[PDB]
Amino acid sequence: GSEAAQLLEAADFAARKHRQQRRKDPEGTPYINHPIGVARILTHEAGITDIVVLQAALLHDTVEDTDTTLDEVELHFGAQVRRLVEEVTDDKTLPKLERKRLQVEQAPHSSPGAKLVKLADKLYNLRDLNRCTPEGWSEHRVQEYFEWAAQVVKGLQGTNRQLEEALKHLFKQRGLTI
Amino acid sequence: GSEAAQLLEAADFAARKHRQQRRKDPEGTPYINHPIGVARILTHEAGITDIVVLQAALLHDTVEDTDTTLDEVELHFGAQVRRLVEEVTDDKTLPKLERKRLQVEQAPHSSPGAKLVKLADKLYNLRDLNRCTPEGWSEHRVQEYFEWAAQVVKGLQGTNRQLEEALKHLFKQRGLTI
Ligand SMILES: [Mn+2]
Ligand SMILES: [Mn+2]
Repeated sequence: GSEAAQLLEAADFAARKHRQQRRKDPEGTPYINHPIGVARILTHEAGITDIVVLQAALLHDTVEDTDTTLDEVELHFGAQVRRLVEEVTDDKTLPKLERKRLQVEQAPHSSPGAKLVKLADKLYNLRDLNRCTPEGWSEHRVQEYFEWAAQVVKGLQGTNRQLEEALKHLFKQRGLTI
Repeated sequence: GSEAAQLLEAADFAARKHRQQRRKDPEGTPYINHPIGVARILTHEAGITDIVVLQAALLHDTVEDTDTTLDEVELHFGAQVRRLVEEVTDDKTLPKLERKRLQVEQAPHSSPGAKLVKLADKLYNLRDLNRCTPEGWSEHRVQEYFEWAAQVVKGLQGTNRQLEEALKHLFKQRGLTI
């Protein structure tokens, strides 16, 4: 009913599903901080106000890494949100390398909404990598992540000038172009 | 900027400040889940849409338990929010028993916004206690909390029918009236 209630519903849902999950930083930061930050990037830097998109950002990793079904997502947020979540859900049954290939291949075919979420997700992760190296990650692994990230972003271009410029800038710092 | 951006700003701010904090439940759930749950109570059950009140709910424990100053809160959310946060910040320099006494005495003198946050905070904590006994907590300590909570809520009455009825019901189950 309310825009405020809608956002809190998604945040709460995500917080509960990710309650046992943590990031790979030395402090093992609560995972929920990530979805929240991704959504925030969209409102503050991308100027996104579409509630459907913001909810998908908050829930973008729920079906992927937690005990959540597509039906459950549609039940609480509608088919529009569920569909976006589908587009941003990696297939965890595939080898890591294969998943990376899929993201690159699927990038251009994503809906505008999914492209926004994918862009914000990448921006949050690159900034986080620049801020702190994940536990057990070599510098080569970080650079590798950026290289792969570039492959994906190139397919998401023409969606949001603010996010793309920010991403392009961070990529340039590591010798990567668009 | 926008209602969406405003909620996410508070959510993000609180998530970062509470990143190292955890609830007292067995699994040690990320503390951020509590403020998110309190604000959600306000939108979903109390029907609150006032962005200022919802932000205060999300930040209700920031100055109290984290490295956050009143000025920092005002800087990011304005004086209105900082004021509400002030009203809901317990003095951690006081012995626990004194803090409990303070909340009881202060209840009736709180502003409408502050009474809403206090009511939602209590409802979340009572439900949580009914759902799971905190680690190292005896059943008598659980009951003690309810008795104390009843004293505080009695002074917050006449603010929101939905929250007050819910609280009244939970209190009655444990032999406590209003
Ligand atoms: Mn993500
Ligand atoms: Mn609280």
